[PDB]
Amino acid sequence: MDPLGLQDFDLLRVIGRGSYAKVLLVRLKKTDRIYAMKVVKKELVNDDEDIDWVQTEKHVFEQASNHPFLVGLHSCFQTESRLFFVIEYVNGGDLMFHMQRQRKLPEEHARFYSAEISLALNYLHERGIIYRDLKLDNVLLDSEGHIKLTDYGMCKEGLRPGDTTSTFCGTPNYIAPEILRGEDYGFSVDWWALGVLMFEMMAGRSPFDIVGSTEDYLFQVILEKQIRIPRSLSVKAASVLKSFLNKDPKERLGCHPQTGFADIQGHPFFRNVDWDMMEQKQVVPPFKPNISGEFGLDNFDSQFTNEPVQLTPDDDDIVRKIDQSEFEGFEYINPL
Repeated sequence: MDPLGLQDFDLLRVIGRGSYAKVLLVRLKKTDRIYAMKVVKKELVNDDEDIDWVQTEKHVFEQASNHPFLVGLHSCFQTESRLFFVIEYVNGGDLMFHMQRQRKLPEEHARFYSAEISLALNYLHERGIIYRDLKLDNVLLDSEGHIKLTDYGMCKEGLRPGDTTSTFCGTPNYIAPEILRGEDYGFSVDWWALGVLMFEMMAGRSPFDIVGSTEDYLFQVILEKQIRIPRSLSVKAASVLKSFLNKDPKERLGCHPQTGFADIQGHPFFRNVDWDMMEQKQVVPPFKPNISGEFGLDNFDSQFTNEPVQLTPDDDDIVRKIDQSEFEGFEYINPL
C-alpha cells in the first residue's frame, strides 16, 4: 500500500503530444480504471521559471476540482527522468476537429458550448485563475458531448479579484487587445477569447481572417479593425459577439468587477439557458461523439495514436545532471 508509481499502470495508447508533454491512455492496475497520463521530461523543466510553471499547472489541476467542465487530476508521481500527471481521459475529440467536420454550427449548438465554457471559465476566475489559452483545440468533448477545458500550461494562478498580471501570452488569433497594447490585465482576456471562439463556431471562420486575402498584421487587425458580424447571424448573436469582442476590457461583457458573470447569464442570447441544469449536466448535448472500437481513439489525431506505446529511453548523461531536489514533494493523490 505504497503511494502510486509508474509500475502501477498499464500503458495502453499514445493519445497526444504538445510542446513539452506526451499524453498516453493508461489503466491503473489496482482499480482497473482508465485515465490519460501527461508525461513531462524533467530535462525540459529543470530551470528557474520552469519549476514555477510546473507548479502552476499542478495547482490549477487541483482547483479544476471535479468541476464538470474542466479536466481533473487523479494523481502525480515521478521517475528519475519524468513527471507524470494522471488525468481524466476525455475521448469525444475537440472543437477544432468538430468545426472542421461540421463547418459551421447552429446558434443553439454554439449557445450550449458557450454556456458550458462560460461556467468553466467563471469557476476558474472565482478561484484566482486566468486561463489564457482558450481556443478551439483546447476545448475537448467528452463521450457524451459535454465540453472540458484542457491544457493549463498558460494559466495565471493565485490572483485576487481585481488584481492583474502582465505576461504577454497566448495563441495569436485569440490574444486580447489589452495584451497587445502592453496593458496589465485580469480575467477579461478569457472573455475576449470566448468571443472569438463563439464567432468561429457560428461563422465557421475567424473574425480576423481578412489576414491572408504579417502575424504582426493580425495584431494590427485585432487592435484596429472593426469586426463585421455575418449577415446570417441572429440579432441576439450579433449582440453577444459584439459585447464579448469589445476592445475595451472595462466595457466588455463578463468583465464587470461585480456583475460580470451575471451579465453573461442575463444576456438575451443566453435567455433559454437554465444555468443550474447546464451546470449539473442535465441539458442534453446537441451532438453525441462517435466512440469507435475500444476507447474512441478515432477521435484523436492518427499522428499520435499510431506511435509505439513506450517511454523513450533516456541517456543517463543528461538525466544525471537533473537537480532532483526541486521535484521533492511532487507526488499527489486526489482526496476523493
